[PDB]
Amino acid sequence: PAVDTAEQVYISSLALLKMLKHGRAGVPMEVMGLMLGEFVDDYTVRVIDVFAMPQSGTGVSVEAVDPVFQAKMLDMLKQTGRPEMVVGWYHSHPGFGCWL
Amino acid sequence: IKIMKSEVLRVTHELQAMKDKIKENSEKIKVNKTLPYLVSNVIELLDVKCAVIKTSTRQTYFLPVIGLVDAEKLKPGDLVGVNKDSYLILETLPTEYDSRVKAME
Repeated sequence: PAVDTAEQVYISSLALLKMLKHGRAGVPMEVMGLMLGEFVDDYTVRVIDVFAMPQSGTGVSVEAVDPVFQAKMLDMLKQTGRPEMVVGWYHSHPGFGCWL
Repeated sequence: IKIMKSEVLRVTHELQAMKDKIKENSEKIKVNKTLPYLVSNVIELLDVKCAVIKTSTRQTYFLPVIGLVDAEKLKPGDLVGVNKDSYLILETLPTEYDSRVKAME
């Protein structure tokens, strides 16, 4: 199988506002956070909420995803009414454009 | 006699909670202290607790906070390892002499 070019990632206004806020707070350094949403179907993934990962010396890496922090945040957000799963991650790229 | 049970239980509980919370805070600080430690000098110290740091990259930045060290144990001219990008002081550095100076002896 394969994915199509028509795949649309839906970013809610709250998610974009939170991501921009975290990015503008992070500068000059790079911050990161986990995206909460749903893979509703194959031709689109929807993100509804996003939460910030506390800054770490590792930077933006696998080790920056604090396991205990992520588990606690997911557990506490599930009680509130957001039982979403982690659809991905975001990280700010100060100065240089959006690439990997 | 009530002070035995009540106070000993409460104080040991606070001791343990504060102890593992201190270990968590210290671990967070240690992991956050990214080792590169761009070497810089404190050109002056001024009250708001704030420092003006000239990095080894020949540029001076003002620091809204001192960082992870104590402002009292600092003065103009000391060598401090600031962050690469945040430029915040992470630890003080012992007096470092250039190789030419050591060869001068």
